[PDB]
Amino acid sequence: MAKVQVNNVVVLDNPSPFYNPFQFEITFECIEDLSEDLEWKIIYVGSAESEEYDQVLDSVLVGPVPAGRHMFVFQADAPNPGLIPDADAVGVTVVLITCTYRGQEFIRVGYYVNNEYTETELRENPPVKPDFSKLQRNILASNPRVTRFHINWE
Amino acid sequence: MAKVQVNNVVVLDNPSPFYNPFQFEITFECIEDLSEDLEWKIIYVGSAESEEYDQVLDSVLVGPVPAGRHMFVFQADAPNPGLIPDADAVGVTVVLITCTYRGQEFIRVGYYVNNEYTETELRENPPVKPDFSKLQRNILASNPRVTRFHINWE
Amino acid sequence: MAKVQVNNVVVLDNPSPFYNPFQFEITFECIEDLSEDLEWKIIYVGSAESEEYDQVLDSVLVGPVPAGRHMFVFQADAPNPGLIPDADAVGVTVVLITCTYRGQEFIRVGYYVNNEYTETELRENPPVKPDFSKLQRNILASNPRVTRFHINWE
Amino acid sequence: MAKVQVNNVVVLDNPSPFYNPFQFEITFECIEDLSEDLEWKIIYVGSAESEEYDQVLDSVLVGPVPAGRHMFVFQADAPNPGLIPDADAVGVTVVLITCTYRGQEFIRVGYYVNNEYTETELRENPPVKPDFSKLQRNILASNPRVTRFHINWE
Amino acid sequence: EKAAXXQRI
Amino acid sequence: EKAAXXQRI
Amino acid sequence: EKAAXXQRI
Amino acid sequence: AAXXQRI
Repeated sequence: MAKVQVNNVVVLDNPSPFYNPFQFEITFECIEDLSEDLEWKIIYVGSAESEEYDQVLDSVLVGPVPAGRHMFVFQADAPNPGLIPDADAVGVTVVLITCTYRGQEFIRVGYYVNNEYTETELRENPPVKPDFSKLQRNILASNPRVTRFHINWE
Repeated sequence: MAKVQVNNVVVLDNPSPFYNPFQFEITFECIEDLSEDLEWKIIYVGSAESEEYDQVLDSVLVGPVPAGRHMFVFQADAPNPGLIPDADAVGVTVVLITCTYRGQEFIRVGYYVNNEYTETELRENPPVKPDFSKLQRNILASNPRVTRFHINWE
Repeated sequence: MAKVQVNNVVVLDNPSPFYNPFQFEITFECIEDLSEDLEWKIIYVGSAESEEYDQVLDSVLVGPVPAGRHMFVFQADAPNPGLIPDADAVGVTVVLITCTYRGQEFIRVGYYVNNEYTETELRENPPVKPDFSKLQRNILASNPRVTRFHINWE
Repeated sequence: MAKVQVNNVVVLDNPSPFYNPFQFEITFECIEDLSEDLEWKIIYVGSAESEEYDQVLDSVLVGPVPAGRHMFVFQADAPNPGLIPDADAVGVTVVLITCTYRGQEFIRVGYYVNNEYTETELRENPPVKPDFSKLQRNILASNPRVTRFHINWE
Repeated sequence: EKAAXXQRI
Repeated sequence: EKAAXXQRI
Repeated sequence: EKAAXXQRI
Repeated sequence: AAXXQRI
């Protein structure tokens, strides 16, 4: 039985400008006291055509973790647009929240993220090179994909 | 009577490298269900000589907030050293946690933060421009300064 | 060609307590000056099992409407819980925004609405009769269902 | 930027019998001529358990206030012991100095106040009801708590 | 595509 | 306590 | 000092 | 088609 169980994720401050940080409120239960910290990450998929464009937006070691219910508001800065292929900037991509224990990933929460212009002129005639200061990020919060993995908890 | 009462703040991962995210565990009581969100902020005072160097490290809207006891870990990334005046980087500065309701700030929790080198050579002969990768942040956690403000809750 | 074209609807104050008013920001284009008023409505589906429980939350005649881009926040009070069947209070229902010109409905924007308790104790042990002061409304804003109808614009 | 800045407060005639008036010397700077007076108050906290026992010891309207450095020796009579709960009389309580401009309080200076008997017999065997004629007031003058509030200076 | 990596999420 | 009203000052 | 902005906290 | 054809 997994020592940590994620019960809920709430997507905060959504929709928002592309440049605003991601914000998630995570609720989890610890079945027993952990001897090591929990490593939380937020990973942005810069390109659905290649994993080489993944950006680790944030990484945070949280501990010691006692038994019981816990809540955590995690913020990560927006991805660096200089690393995103222009063809992937406008449209749907993915953002992931992962948790790792002793080097082993035990949970992944994924969301589709829709990046679009809000001005009608820009939506119909998008600039040749994307203007990230005019893009609105809309996380599809009602459709999280939750995947759990079997790991050695000791 | 204030509808929200902060009862405790525990500073986590302290001391730590300057570049580690801030982690505060906050316990608060909601006397009655709130119709609007609570706005939590972490503000770093980059310079005690001028408010122009304040950095809002995290600003989040959370809710609806039901009546009862609540606890959460509020995480924010470290400040951008490119905005901190060199003369304020080594020594004591301030970090603040605030909460706002219907646009009105009702509580501010402040901590003195001592940023210092740990290597003996650097402590005695500090570099001309601060090296933030070698600074250790020590939040003075046993001495929080709590200030409450009267606001209109409705 | 429709003389009025709705370009965007943004759902505001979402999620929120069940008792908070609905707020939608609507952007529309009027291709030419209209001689009559536009009739905007917000209709709540109190029960997916019967149309007899529909509540017209707001019905407003706004005009004259000149040519050009228009944007407005359309607010309506929450539905009367005394008319909602208890079995329909927790779960998914629908809210609609319609626009009518000269007695002819030309557009309907529908959203699924998930109504659930905000506290974990109440979600797992719900009261025998729903407590609407403890329910949270979550409008599924990323999935609007837009239907347009052919009308005589004169 | 605040048009009035308090730079110093000196606590005079300290320690003293409980019945002696409070005496403070306040130094402040006026950045520019004020069109209205400053309202100074001395407030005694009769009970840290309830704000209902606060006593406004003095209130004074001082002006016109020209630009420059100013000094103010403010005296207020001791509180009415008939309004102080017995359990709060011996030990630590608080005294406050506030300044108001055009109905808006912009500064509050607080001090801890230790009220104790000086006779050995009374310290070891305190009377059932406090004897205010035997209490010595010792204001903790080296530890002022200064709170500033944002106001509209015109 | 349901079978393509739009299932990295 | 540091969290009780000995912060009326 | 106690009277300078080390009271931003 | 069941009447979620209101939306």
